Amino acid sequence: MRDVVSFEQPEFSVSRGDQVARIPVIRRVLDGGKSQVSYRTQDGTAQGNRDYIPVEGELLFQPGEAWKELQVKLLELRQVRRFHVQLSNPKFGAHLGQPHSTTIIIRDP
Repeated sequence: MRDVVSFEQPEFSVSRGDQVARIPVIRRVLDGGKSQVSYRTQDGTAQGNRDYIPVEGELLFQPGEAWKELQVKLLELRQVRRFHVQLSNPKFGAHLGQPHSTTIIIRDP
């Protein structure tokens, strides 16, 4: 498979006070053209509009682009809560690699 798009890791840890989670998405084995995938957040024990600001959209990789950083806003309130981000719907010849979903762990300062 070419143009393989994945999260870099199955888990990321962030502090609740950071204001944003910075989530890396990579594209590997470039064939030379554009790629697109969809992404979306999904609640776990962390909930949209309480713990973080939910977001969904498309990641359009132009030719040569090997990575993106998603920025999901975090909200302030030994607490630990989790939300998820999923990739779906590859287009323009793209494929999903592993891991295609990830978990963002929000911890206290």
